[PDB]
Amino acid sequence: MLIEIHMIQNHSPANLNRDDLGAPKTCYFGGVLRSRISSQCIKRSIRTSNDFKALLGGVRTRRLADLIQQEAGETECWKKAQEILNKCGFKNKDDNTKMLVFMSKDKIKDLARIVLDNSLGLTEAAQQVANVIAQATLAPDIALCGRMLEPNDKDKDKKVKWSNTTVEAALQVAHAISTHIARPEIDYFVAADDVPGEDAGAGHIGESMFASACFYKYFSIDWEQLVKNLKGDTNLAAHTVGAFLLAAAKTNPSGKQNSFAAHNYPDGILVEFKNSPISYANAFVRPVSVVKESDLVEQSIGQLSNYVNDIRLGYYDEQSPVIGFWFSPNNRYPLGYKHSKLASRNIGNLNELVGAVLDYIGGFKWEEVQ
Amino acid sequence: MLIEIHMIQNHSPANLNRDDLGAPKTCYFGGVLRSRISSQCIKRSIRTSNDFKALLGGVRTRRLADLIQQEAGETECWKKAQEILNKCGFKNKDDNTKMLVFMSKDKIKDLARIVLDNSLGLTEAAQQVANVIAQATLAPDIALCGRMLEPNDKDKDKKVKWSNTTVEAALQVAHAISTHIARPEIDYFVAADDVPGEDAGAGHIGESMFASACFYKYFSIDWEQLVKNLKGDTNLAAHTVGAFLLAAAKTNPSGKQNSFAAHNYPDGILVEFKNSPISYANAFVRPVSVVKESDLVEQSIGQLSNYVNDIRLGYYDEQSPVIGFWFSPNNRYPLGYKHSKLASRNIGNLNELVGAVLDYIGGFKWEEVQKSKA
Amino acid sequence: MLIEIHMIQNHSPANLNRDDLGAPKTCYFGGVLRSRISSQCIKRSIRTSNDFKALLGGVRTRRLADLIQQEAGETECWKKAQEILNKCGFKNKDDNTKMLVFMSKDKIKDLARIVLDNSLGLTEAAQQVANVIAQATLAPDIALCGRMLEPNDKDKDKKVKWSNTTVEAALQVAHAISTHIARPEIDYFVAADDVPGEDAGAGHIGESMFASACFYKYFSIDWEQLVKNLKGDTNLAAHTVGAFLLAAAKTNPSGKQNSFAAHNYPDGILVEFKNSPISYANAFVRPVSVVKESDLVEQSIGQLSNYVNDIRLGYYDEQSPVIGFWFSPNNRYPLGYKHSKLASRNIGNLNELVGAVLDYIGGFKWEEVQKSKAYIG
Amino acid sequence: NRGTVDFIASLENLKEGDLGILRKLRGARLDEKLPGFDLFSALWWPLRQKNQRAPKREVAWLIAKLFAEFRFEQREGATLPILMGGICRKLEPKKELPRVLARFDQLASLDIMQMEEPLSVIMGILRKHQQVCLDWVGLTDVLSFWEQEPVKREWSDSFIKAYKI
Repeated sequence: MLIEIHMIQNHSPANLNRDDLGAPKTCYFGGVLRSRISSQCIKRSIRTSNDFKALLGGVRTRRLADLIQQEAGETECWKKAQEILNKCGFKNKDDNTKMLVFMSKDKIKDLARIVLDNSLGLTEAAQQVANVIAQATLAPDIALCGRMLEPNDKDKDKKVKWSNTTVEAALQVAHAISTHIARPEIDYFVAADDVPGEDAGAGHIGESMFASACFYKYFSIDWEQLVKNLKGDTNLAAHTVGAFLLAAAKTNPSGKQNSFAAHNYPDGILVEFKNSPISYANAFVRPVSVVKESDLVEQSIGQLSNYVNDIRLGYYDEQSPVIGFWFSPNNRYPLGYKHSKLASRNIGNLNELVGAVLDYIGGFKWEEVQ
Repeated sequence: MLIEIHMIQNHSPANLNRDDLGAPKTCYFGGVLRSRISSQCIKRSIRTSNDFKALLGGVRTRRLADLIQQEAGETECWKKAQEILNKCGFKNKDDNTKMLVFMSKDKIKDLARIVLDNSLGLTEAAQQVANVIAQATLAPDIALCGRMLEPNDKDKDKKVKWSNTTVEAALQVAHAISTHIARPEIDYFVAADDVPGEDAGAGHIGESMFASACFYKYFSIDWEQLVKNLKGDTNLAAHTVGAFLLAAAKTNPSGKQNSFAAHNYPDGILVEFKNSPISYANAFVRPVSVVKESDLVEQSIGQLSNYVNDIRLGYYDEQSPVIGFWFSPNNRYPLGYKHSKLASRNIGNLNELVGAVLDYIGGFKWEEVQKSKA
Repeated sequence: MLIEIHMIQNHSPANLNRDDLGAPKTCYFGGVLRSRISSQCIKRSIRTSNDFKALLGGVRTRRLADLIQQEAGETECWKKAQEILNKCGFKNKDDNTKMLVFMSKDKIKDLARIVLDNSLGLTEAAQQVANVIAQATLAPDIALCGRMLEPNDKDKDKKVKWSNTTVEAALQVAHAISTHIARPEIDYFVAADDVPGEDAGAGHIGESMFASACFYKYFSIDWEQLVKNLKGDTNLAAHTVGAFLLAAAKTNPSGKQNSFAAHNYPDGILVEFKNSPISYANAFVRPVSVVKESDLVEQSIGQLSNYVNDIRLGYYDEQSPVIGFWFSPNNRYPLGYKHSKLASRNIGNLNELVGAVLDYIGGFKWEEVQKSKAYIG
Repeated sequence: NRGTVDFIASLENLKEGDLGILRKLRGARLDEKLPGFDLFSALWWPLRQKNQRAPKREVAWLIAKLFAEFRFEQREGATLPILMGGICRKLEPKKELPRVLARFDQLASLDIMQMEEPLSVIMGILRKHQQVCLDWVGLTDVLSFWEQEPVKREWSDSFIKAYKI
């Protein structure tokens, strides 16, 4: 069984996700230009959020020896351990190691034992370190996301021993795209001097960019293969699903928030349970033009309801039932589609829907799983 | 008799097929640049789907000796298996072993017996292995997708002593091409170090590419050739066609979906029954230009309807093999608001379309042929 | 009288005709690179096709001994028949069987009656076999593609005399060249192991060259020579012309058609009746370059129509009239609407085109000549 | 030369996005697509305005496209005739060798515009035989001065010297 989350959000002028030059990220969908927030940005915003701080047990550290000497003390062991890291397949690249490692937060302490194994160093230390790196995955975020960790070549040619470090997936996130044609802007900024007497008359204006849009996000959690990655811990998996729902509902990317401050909350969440993943992003192939009578969010929810109903009465099977909820704050935005109610249970509160999903999952509650 | 399936499928921004550089696969068609998905990717996605699990009767493998070891339960023959594989003379250069074997898994068990008879001669064991591999063509996937087996003549002892391994494929799949001019884009990503190092400001800005398009996909199935490939087993052929039509409309390539999750569904499927293969890819020789009124998918389906009508009224014959069903989810996209009905049954459900397809094939029911597994 | 058939045909990404290296066949026309499809490929595809099955009355094989062994096959006729045909003159140069014979397959069983006697001998049997092979040419496909049979004078026994085994071909087929600059493309396939293994440099980065192009194809048929080659069977000649047009319209070469599926019908067919052959390939000397206001096929048709108008005003004499029909499916591509009226029977059906062509040819009917079929085995 | 060396170094400084931009444009001119023109201009124009003997626009465009599709590391002493001679002296001399020899000899009758595709064929043959190095600078100079006789004489002489080892 697959758990699917579809969100619709509206943002004040924000510039949430930025290019390498400084422009907001855009894309093309349906032949028109749309504002886009990348999947990795959304995943990292959820990963280091506040509600997900309880289950955070992994680091994407690029300087693992600094973390090694950051806990066990004895910073001189950097020049005892870093070269050891250069032997496990990290190539001794431009940084401490340009191969980012994804690893559970506890096993660094185990690597501290490798620090004090001066009698069993060289090849034994490298092989033991490789064993810890390969067998450090039991974390609610590394199980949620993936981990490739293909070591760089030109390593030791004697005893480079590696297990299957690849952990497949449990969560797929699509690039959030707007439901309308994007209109990027330039904020012409200038740097005003404090003391009179600049004596500089020229073009000192600057160019900083931003845009505002209504985004459609799409998550998908596989209920199996997440418990499998968590080694049968059904309660930890239930807590992961609940806290992921919380964080994805109440976290936004921290990109230029000190100057735009667009902490907006979603006005609709649709949670489904089905055996095959479907993405309703094809609803907004036609751009959502705004009429005078309605607003952007209501029209977006209307088109989403249209497409959801057409999918429901279309690719419909008898062995596989579909049950869906529908969240909106105080039922402000119902799943608008004439007199047809689509979801089986309209919900007007967030924690109530989290409890409803959790107790559908097989009898889990938001009290004892934390 | 030929069953032809024409699809129109709009995809969200993703990278479903890449080359060795990492760019999405493209092509030129009509003088402009289009996005493209290879037919090998579509065939593999259909063959390894979840609506095709009961009919997955064949394996394409390079480590076949390991599979024979796993099904044999004895280690020693596995070593001799490679020797027999060496005595099979598949390939011993370039890509090391190479020479993929495509054969049914049940006869894998038979293979084990030929390596469990150590009393037989090694040359005779290799000859029987080659023989039982040559007969290993009882699988719905091998029947549809054909078979290649041309080993190397540089490793043989008793001359060739082979058999006929060529199987004429009953399924033709075209490369999917976008209906409009492609707009390839680059996504600039920087990996973030969660530990504060206060460095790496210009930390190797990467360059990952992606695109979005409305593809047109084309499949053709030969009924008589499939029946001849399945030893005249019509129960398995109807089930294979139905499960193929189900799996082709609900499976997408798995390339880069954990970061570009684009699990979209087809917007319009046309299934025709005729004796000669036709391809409607010439509808989109002039690329679809988006107007402010309609969208991409509606214009694509309108152009497809226009070209299908032109072909039907242009190459009319006395056989009248125009029996075709048009599918759209709850009749969301009708086959053009310009002509009359050109499809015999405007179907709005998927399993009803599959049932109608089987009823035209032989009058069988969808719940009647599902009991024949592989 | 000559029947000229010109076709403009656009194709999907495909690899219909290759060479020894796998790249699609190309050529240089007008100074620039164009995609090419050989004449032998088109002729072979037409010969072995569904719409030409009722007239396929000839075989071009290197194993006539095995064919006659399958035909008669009593006890041992294969070895003796092979020896007889080897002493006939079919030289085994460099141990190759060689000397592809192209006789009509309806006479093959008659050859059995020459190889089913144990008292005939060797040289007399070889002479009789050569005599029955030489004067066996009544076939619609042989009358079109022609045949040359000149055995080398080393294995000949100097007692069997070879009569005339040369038939003038009544069909001229030009190579199909694209109407624009060729743009070859490379596909990088990688085979996948179904059973999971070690994903550490799986390799097998391949190279599959392919291209998509708008081709101009040109066929020509001589009516007098075809009738003479058939030995006065105007009914069978009319059936041959009609079924040749029907097959050449809806068929494609079978090269890599399981990986690609370029089963694309031609977007325009011109049929002209002249007294001298004329190729319109000089229309696309300047390559056709696409714009944003039109497509490739419409521009190709427009350029072809401009050149047809130029060769219809110039090089025109009333002493030899020219009559032509233009066919596009449901009139979707008119013949270059800047002067119009280039053809006279702009229509939108293939079978109506075949019928009108037959009525102009002899006042025949398509439903009448279908019972004049050749050896239908 | 120095404009050629700087041009090759700039071409190898590119990343996957710009290499894909150039790879999408094989078989096309320079005045057709704006992104390709912008990338090539921003890579080539400062070198032309600095060095007087920089490669011409057509030659530099051809080398850019060939590097895009057939990325080979720059090494000295790995010229095209030498590698073609090394490959050619491994096949039978009756059928395959005359075919490869004719493919190599077609280049002498072609100008610089109609030479992307035969060179692509030759480099595909090189890539099929596990080659990972090429001399881009020497090929660029040879293509820059091509219609002369001594350059073709040296080309064929290098081919003979590699073939008759």
